[PDB]
Amino acid sequence: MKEEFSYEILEEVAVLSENARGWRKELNLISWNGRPPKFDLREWAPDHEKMGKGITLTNEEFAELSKTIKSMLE
Amino acid sequence: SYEILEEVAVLSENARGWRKELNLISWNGRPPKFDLREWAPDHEKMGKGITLTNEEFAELSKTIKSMLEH
Repeated sequence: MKEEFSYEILEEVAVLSENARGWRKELNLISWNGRPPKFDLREWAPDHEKMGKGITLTNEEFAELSKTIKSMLE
Repeated sequence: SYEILEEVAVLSENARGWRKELNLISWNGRPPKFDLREWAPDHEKMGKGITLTNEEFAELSKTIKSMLEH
């Protein structure tokens, strides 16, 4: 509970923050239910037992986010 | 309630007009935060998205930095 999340999370890419209850805002690469993998930015309970609110990035959005973050860093 | 202080980038585009955008947003007049979210045309309506603190956005930029190489 949930070993389902463990299967869907393909790569844990970044932990952005953690709160006093152990929840973390995370960038992960995720396949929801066998769908094409996507980057996912979202709050997760301590052992990924439950997810909170967040957003998925299609690969086109993630490249645009990435081109932006790069040029916006020199 | 909220104010968009800068529109930093549009990541994606709807057929129905909606865009996924990275913006700087001040909530209730507090210092702005980066915000990744879906917006209807003209920002007429706010959709689903997520706010990032300064520390969260810094870690994200560093991570993305690595994935390039730096």
